[PDB]
Amino acid sequence: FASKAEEKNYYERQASLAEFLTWYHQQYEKPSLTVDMVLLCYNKEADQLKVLLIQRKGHPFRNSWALPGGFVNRNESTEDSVLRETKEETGVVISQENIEQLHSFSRPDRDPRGWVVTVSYLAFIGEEPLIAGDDAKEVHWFNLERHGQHITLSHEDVEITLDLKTAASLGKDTLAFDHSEIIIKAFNRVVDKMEHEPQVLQVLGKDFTITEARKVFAKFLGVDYRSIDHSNFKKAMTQYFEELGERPSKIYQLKT
Amino acid sequence: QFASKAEEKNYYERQASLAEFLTWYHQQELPEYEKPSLTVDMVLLCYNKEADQLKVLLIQRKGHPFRNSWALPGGFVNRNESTEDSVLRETKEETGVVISQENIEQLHSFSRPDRDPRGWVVTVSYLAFIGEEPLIAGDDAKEVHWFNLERHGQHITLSHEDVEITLDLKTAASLGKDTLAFDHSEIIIKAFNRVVDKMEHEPQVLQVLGKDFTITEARKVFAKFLGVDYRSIDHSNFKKAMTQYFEELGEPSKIYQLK
Repeated sequence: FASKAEEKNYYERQASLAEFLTWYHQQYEKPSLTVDMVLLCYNKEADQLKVLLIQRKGHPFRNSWALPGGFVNRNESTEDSVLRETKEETGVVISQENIEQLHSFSRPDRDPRGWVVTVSYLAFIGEEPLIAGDDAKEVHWFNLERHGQHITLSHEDVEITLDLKTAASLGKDTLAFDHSEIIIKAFNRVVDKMEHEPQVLQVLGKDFTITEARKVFAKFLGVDYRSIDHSNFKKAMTQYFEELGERPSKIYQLKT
Repeated sequence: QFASKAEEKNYYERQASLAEFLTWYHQQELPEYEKPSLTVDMVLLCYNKEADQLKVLLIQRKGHPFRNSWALPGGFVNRNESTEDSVLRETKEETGVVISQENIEQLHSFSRPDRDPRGWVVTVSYLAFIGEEPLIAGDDAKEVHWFNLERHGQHITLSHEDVEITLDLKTAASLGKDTLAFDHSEIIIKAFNRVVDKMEHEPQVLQVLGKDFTITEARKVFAKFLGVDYRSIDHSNFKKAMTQYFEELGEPSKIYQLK
């Protein structure tokens, strides 16, 4: 060959596949590839919808809260990495039945250290898992609630407020990277899906009563659960449930 | 000054401003690890009214991997570009079609570790509903065509001339003469099922109808995705269930746009 491409043209257009791949491997820039997870649980005893956050110790975004997540390994899909990273983080075994790919975040400077693309996922964890204390990391299941077009993620005196329409983060307590966009994407995804695909009810664990399911919907709607008519709820939603069994209240499971 | 490597790095992470963090950070010898190539692929759907034909744009690849196979248009994202920017640039370079950001939606990212014979390659796919534009091949496309797309039960067929690609809507199994490059059969099935899943409560797909439409046209689009005769979708029940997403004006039947 007389130069660079060339060369490029012969291997792509005339050579055999094997011959192409050999030349290809012997030699565009590449991003770091990660996953981030909006892990949702429900605490039946507090009647609280919760989402996991970890404070960064830790420039960039020192003292901002971040979603859990991590690097995708070469031999796994991002779905595989979510199952692995969630187990590492929380100790809970989920399957892909428990996750939903949300959106890929790729603003070239989203991480100012270098080129990092993330594939974000919602995952429904069941009951709130315990965290054994560790001063090396600030990690809590934050209460999640909604008022009108805003959501609040709180833990003690930490209060994070997000606009569901703009993704704007409104208080002194902040989220890292583009995690506020990820979190509202996840919230709005559940809101727009749940009436006709209530996967979100897996936050109730292995079974649920209709009233429990109504409480979950109320949290995402930003209303008092007493204001959701129980009967019209039951009627609309029961085509998605399978009766398990049970003074004793009737229990259900999602069908699939 | 420092002392140890450990002391230096947490002074910059934990004490320094962001500013100095970031000035210090970019001058460091960063440990190396494997990274994927990042690509984008685009599912362009239109609808011909006279023909009652859903169509999907495919290109015939001129270079390896999958030389001469039909494929979605797509390509490598550059470091200084979001995937959104990149898919719009690749679609234009490869097909001649100009779409705006507001008119694409991200569909799904495919990351199966062996989906590309080049090695670790991850794709962010996109979906858009557009007119049946004139097409011009870019250099890497031997041909570019609007393929006829038809649903038959749980299968869809993409056809152009003697090319025939038939996909199973539940397994992405490929039953036809021709086989899509890469994992593009999975991507087309994902796009097709996403529209079926969304159109009843978010009818963005009616964009293929071009800014105004009757209830009969909307029914005909819905039936092409459902794989039924439009006449089996009651006009009066459809008018009532869907109007909430509609506008427009009149008229000796009514014209609507999406709102």
